[PDB]
Amino acid sequence: QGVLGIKVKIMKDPSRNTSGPKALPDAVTIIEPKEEEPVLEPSVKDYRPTE
Amino acid sequence: SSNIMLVLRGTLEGHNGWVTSLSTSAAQPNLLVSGSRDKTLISWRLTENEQQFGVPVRSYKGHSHIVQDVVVSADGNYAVSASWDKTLRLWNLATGNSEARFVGHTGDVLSVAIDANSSKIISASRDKTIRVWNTVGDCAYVLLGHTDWVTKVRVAPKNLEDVDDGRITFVSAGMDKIVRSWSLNSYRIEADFIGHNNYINVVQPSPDGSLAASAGKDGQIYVWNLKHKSAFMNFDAKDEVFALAFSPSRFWLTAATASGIKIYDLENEVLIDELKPEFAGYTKAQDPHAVSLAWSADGQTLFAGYTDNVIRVWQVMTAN
Repeated sequence: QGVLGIKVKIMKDPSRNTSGPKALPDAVTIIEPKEEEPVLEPSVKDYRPTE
Repeated sequence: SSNIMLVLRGTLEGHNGWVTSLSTSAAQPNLLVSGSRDKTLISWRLTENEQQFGVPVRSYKGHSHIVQDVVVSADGNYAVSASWDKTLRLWNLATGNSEARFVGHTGDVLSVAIDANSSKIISASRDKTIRVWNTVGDCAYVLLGHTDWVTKVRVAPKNLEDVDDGRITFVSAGMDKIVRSWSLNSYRIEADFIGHNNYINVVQPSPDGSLAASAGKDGQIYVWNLKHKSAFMNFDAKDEVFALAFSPSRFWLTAATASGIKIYDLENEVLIDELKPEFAGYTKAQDPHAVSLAWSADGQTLFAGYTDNVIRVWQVMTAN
C-alpha cells in the first residue's frame, strides 16, 4: 500500500568507543584520594650514605 | 639582647606578576634577579641614593608560562630560570640572551638549583622527578624516588667537609610530605626526613650547610641536621608559610606567612619581629602575602616578593 520510512539511532557506549574520545564532553571523573597516616613526628629515618 | 630593628627602605616596582622567587650572588652584592608570574625575569641594580632601593637592568623574555624559581650563578654572571612551560632557561646576566634551553620535564618545573661550582644544574618538576643537567643543556641524571610533585630543591653548601670530597649534597621536597637528601658525583640517595603533617611547600638549607629548614601548609616549620641526620627543632607558624630563608650574618629564619613575615631567632627559639606592610583600599582578608624571600650577601637587607607584583626591601636599621 505504500512505503515505510525507517530511522534507527544507537548511542554507543563512550567508554568502549575506541579511536576518539572515551566520554561525553561534560562527563567529569574524580579520582578518589588515598588515605594515609600522618602521626610520625620525628621520624628521621636514615639510609646508608653513598659516595 | 640584639635589639635589631628592620625597616622597609625601598620598593622595587616593575614586575607584573607575583614575584615568585629571588636570588643574589655573594660575589656581586648590588645585583638581584627576580622572576615573576609575568613570564619574565628582571635584573635589578641596587642604588643607595633615595626612596627606590634598586633599578631594573634587563628583562629576560622567552618563557611562555609562569616563572617559579630563579637562581643566579656563583660568579654572578649567569642565571638559571625555571618556568611553568616544562623548560629551563640559562641567561647571560649582561647580554640578556638565553644560552641553553633545558628540555625533558613532562611536568612544569617548580624549582631549580645551582651546583656549588659551575658544573651541574638540579631541577625539580611536577612530574615527580628531579633532573641533573650539564651547563650545555643535556640532562645527565633522572633522579626518582618521589611519588608526588617536588616543589623545592636547594643545594646544601659544603662548608668544611673532609678538606674536600667532590660530593654534591642537596635536599628535595614537595607534596610527598617527605624531605629527601641526595648525594652527587654516584648521583644517588641519602638519608630521609619525615616530619610534616601536611605537604612541604619549601625547603632551604642553612648558609653553612648543616641545618635544613622545611615548611608546609600547616605552618609547622621543622629544622633538621643533615650531617648529623636528626631533628634540630620545630615551631608552628599557624598560617600558610609560603617561603622561608636563612640569614648569612644572624642565626635567623625569615618565614613568609599568609598574614605577614615572621622572623625566628634560632638560638633563642623565639620569634622576634613581624613584618606587615601598610596597603590601602583592602578588606584585611586578602592582604598581599609574601611568596619570595632573599637576604643580602652580608645579611643587611631583605628582599620580599609579594602577590601585589612588588618587591619590598627591609633594610636592617638597629635603632639602638
